[PDB]
Amino acid sequence: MVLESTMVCVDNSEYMRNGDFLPTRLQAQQDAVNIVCHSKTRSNPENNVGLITLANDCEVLTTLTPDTGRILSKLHTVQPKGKITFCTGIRVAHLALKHRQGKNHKMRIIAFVGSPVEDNEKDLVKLAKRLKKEKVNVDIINFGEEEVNTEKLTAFVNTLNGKDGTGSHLVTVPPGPSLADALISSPILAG
Amino acid sequence: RPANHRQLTFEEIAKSAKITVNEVELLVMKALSVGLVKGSIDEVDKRVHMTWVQPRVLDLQQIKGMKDRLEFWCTDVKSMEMLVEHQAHDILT
Amino acid sequence: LREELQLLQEQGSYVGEVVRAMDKKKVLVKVHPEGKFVVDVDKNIDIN
Amino acid sequence: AVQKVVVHPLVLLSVVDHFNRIGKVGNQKRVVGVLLGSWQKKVLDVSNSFAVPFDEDDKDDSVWFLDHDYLENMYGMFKKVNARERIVGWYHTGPKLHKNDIAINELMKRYCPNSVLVIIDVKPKDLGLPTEAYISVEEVHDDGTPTSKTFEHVTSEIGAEEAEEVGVEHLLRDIKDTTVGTLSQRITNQVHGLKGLNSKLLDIRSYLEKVATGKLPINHQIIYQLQDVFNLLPDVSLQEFVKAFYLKTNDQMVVVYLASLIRSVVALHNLINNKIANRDAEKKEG
Amino acid sequence: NKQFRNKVLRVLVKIYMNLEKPDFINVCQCLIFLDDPQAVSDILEKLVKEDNLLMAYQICFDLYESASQQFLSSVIQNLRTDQTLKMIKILSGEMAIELHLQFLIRNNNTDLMILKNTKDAVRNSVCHTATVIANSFMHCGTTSDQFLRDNLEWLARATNWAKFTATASLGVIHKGHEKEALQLMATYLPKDTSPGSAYQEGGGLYALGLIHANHGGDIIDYLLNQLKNASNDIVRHGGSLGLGLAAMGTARQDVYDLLKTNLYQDDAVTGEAAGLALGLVMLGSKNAQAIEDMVGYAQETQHEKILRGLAVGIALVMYGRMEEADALIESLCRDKDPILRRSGMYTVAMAYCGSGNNKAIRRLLHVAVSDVNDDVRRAAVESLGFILFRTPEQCPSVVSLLSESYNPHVRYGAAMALGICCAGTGNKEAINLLEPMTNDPVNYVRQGALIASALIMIQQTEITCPKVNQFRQLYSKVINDKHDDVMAKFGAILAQG
Amino acid sequence: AVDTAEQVYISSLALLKMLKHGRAGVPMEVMGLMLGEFVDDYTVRVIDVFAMPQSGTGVSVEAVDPVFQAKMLDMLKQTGRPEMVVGWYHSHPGFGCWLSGVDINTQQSFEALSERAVAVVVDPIQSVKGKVVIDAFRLINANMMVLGHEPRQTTSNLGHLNKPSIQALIHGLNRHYYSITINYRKNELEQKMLLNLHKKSWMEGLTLQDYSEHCKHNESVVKEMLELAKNYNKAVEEEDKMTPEQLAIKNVGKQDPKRHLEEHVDVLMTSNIVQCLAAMLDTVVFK
Ligand SMILES: [Zn+2]
Repeated sequence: MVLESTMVCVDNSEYMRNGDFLPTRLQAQQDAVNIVCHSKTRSNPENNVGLITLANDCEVLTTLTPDTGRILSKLHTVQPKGKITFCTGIRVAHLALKHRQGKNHKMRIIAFVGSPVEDNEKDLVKLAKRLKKEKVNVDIINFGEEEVNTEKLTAFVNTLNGKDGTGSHLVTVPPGPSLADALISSPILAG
Repeated sequence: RPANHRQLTFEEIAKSAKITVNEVELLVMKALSVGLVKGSIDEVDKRVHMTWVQPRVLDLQQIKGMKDRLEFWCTDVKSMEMLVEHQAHDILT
Repeated sequence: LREELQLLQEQGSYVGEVVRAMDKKKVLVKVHPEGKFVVDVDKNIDIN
Repeated sequence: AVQKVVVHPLVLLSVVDHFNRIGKVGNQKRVVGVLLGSWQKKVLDVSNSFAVPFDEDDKDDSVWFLDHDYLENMYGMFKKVNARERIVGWYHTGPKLHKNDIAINELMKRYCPNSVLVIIDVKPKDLGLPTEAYISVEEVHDDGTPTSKTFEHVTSEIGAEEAEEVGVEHLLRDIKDTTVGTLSQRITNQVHGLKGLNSKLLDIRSYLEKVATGKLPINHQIIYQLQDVFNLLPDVSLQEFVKAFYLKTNDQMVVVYLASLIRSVVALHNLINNKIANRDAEKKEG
Repeated sequence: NKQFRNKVLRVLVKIYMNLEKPDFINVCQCLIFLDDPQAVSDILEKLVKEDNLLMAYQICFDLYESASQQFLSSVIQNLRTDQTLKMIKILSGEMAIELHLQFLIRNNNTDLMILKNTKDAVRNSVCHTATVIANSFMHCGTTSDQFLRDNLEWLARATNWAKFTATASLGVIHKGHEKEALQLMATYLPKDTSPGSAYQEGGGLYALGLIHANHGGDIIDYLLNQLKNASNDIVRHGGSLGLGLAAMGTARQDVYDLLKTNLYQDDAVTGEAAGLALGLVMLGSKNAQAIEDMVGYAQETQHEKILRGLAVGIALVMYGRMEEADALIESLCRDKDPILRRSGMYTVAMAYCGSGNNKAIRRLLHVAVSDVNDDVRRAAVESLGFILFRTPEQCPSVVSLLSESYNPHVRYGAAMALGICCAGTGNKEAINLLEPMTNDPVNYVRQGALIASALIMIQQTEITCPKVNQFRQLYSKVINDKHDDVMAKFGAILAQG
Repeated sequence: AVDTAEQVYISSLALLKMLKHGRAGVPMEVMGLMLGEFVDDYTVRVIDVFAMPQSGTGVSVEAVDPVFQAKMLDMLKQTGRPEMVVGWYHSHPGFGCWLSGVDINTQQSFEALSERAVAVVVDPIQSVKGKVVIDAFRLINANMMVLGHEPRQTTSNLGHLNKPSIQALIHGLNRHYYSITINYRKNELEQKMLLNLHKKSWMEGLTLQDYSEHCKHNESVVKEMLELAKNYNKAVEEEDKMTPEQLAIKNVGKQDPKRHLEEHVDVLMTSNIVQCLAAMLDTVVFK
């Protein structure tokens, strides 16, 4: 199977507590963690997946482990109130990826951005060239309400990698009512 | 005062505090109860012997003179102690 | 001192009484607090 | 709370040999591990420890993580083999703690009620007894600010018990032992004196440098009171300090009087007996 | 000091040239004292200009015998720029080897009975080198060896380094005989038949190096090619020793290079190999990059044998330097490395050899006092035999108590000091102090007492000192006595050699 | 097959875990394992030492837990250096640290798996300070009864290892077993700092505090022990003045001296602490 370590990032920003995604984004992104942890389980047994809180202070409560049980426990009562912070959210998972015992696993990060961010374009392009030097491939899936047809995030994924690098894909929520399972139905079949 | 020379007199307290000589007892001994000084009072000449002190503030150009009081302690110990083992450095080997 | 202080624990030491000697060079001696043993030369002092 | 800690040479080496572990691969940052303490009483003792791989980004200088599975099952390993050993905190090689080291203790406060972090030093240079000890405590402030944690310094001492004494006491093979009464006290007069000179010198150099550069502020949460404590005692005579002078002279009387007494006794015995056995050996042989 | 010494000496040989009666013993004294490369070329060019043949034969052999190899390289360099073949014969010293060979085969006096009494002992420990090195001494240069014929099962007992020493004695007894030494060993040649004894084939080139020491020939490159061929590092052990010992004192260049890329093969037992080899080729050269690379390779290496080989290596490069080497001696002695301190002990010994100056005994004897390591302290008290050998009489007096010390290491190295210093003398005082040494309870101090007591009695018969036969019977006694230690009895048969 | 003189390069961390794992089990004998790397036959190194948990079966070949070895080596894989296991060790705090019947019963298993597997024993009891103590053991091959049992070559470390000859019951194991040499490799910087670490005892705690604590007491209640020392003056020297007269009666030395020598000279060395540290007051009090 493919060798890599996937680090899932839940969105704890205060804008993620609304029930627009049925029944609530808390359970919606919980099912999103359910489908990414079960797919990586069906993908390779050697994949270890932790969680990271992006907004406010960034702390990983569950050390990187192949078992998602403790991750599912932290999905409940997470108290996702705070202001979204982007620039640190990728690097905090990058440090968790440098603590891996085995060096044969590729560095992989999946994050959810459900809130408008104040991150400047200079900061995301500095992280883009930094990830170019660090080879890390990040697959982001945009939830929630944000700038219509997100650009700085799309340009972030574009300028993140190149040639090929097969790759970083960005999935933005369509402007219409839908279930969270329908939003994650596309990435699970094809990245 | 640079002092100590921590023994004062009744004339110093009674003139500064402009209080009668009978109330300087209550005066200085209440400060003993406050805790700012532990000193004792010599009532023969009516002198007041202070002990220790209560540190409150201080000031600029005091960190400099503090380096003077320090560096003097530095060259004191350095000189004398380097003289001590200067004598016995031979016999050690 | 330390060497004899190292020698003497792992074994101890005692005093025997010879009740007989052997043609094989051994000697009949008692461990007095306990039952007897029979041991051999002991090449400095001979049997005779 | 925690007053003083006893740091054995075993835990210090357990950090430094791990500084060889990740030091051969380098590069930056510091060696961080989990500290195994032993609490018999208010005085804290340390016996064993274990180190965990740790990395800290600078970007993001506030990002830190440890491996909890390593802390969990190895604690299950060391508690198994030794039931007296438990984790009292963590440690790092410093040399000076960055502001991010607080949250590490705040994470492991679930393991131990009070986690004491021990800064250590892998390369001995200055000024004295190595490492350091900081206990996690909330002192708030006299300024009534929202409660913040500034770790209080815990005095650290080096000690051992039995076998840990055996190993190092044979491993010295360096300087005379002690020797009691001659070189011992006077070399300590050099070290404690001179290292006390450059201590306060460089520390008073920081006193003026912090006022010159670095404000705010550092003046004066404690500057005004601490510096006045320096101005507590100048402290010279007159008067009673003059009485202590010749009283101290009266104190040296007895001891030096006894010195002359030992001189007479040592000279009497040795000289008489030696000349006896000398003149006798010469007159009998010659 | 040598400052004004040679300046006073240089004019005295000139006033002997101005004197009516020429005398070659004074120019012989300056040849071995002033020791400058151009002067020997000047005096001998005056001999060729004088058309001198008969009486120059003396001073010419004193030049070969008593002068350094580079001194011979200097005089042949300026001379060659009958007598032309004569100077080649006298500087190569081949006639001295052939007459020495004929002297050893005709006049040989040996006793096989003692060799048989040590043979049939057949003790499995430490005896491997014992008998072969002892009979290789007494029989040196005979080429007649019957040893493998008379002792067989003892040699069949040989294993590991035993076959190294076994074929190494082949070169000790064949010492000299430069011509046929290569082809006469074809049966004992360093095979390399690969049932691997490979310390065997390493010791074979070691034997070829013992004969080819000092002067030499194309056999040096014959061992060099075999160092670049066959296996490793087993060849380098005695092979590189053969390469370095044959180039000893010749200041060979390429050997320093090809031994650097050979030094980088990263093994342990070969550490002493390249160390002694590089130290012998650079002897007296007091070079710079050689010691710099030897002290630069001692860090990343994990072996202590490369430290000891390079210890004697950087010690052997400096010989007779006196105060010139003290700049490095200060760094070697001040360092906390005991092996490097022992390196400075052999370095200060070879530099102060022949001189009784007290500047050496300052630090040499200081580290012989306050140091906590007995081995380097032993090598510290052994240098008394190297530096003070010109005045052996005072050593038994100053080292008198120093043989009473509690540790046997100081008593051992001091016994070796008194043995090698007074060896050239018939002094009975050293034999008197060595009498309690063989009575000491420790084993190897008795062993060193046996070797040193054989060093004081060298060539000296019973009429010299009464203890000759007393010690001779004491040697066969302790080796034929199984109750004695094998260590202490190793120096017995060694003393017989 | 080929046998040569062996040397064990040890790390100070190994010896620390040795005596630490042995001290925590006193009197009961514990069981550890040796960790390191095999470079060659004539040299060997132990770069790490870890301890095995104590079980109910006691010290036995079954006491080694396989799932503990799998998880430890996994914890060593996430550790900087995951070196392979080499051999075993067990402490013997209660006696002279000799191999028992179970020690060889696990030795044929450790020699089965691992080629060498050197057995090491350590005890705190023998010396409190100035001896290596510990021990060394290696099982000789019983299949070598054909050939000779007496290697090695380069007897240097061998003949020096045998001494003292280590008693009788220990060298009673010299049949079927043999010891191995141990040297301390530097690593001088850590050895020097850890040297000063225990020197904090007799020197001072911080190299400042303890003799500034000698500036704390500083004659203080230290004249009370001078009063007991001057009571030792009166006591010992009132019977010291009876000695030289008796020497004139018995004519003369009974060998002797009573010693009854030195002593209070050291009290006068504390008087050197009196004069020095009190002379510091002129520096302390003035500026
Ligand atoms: Zn056992």
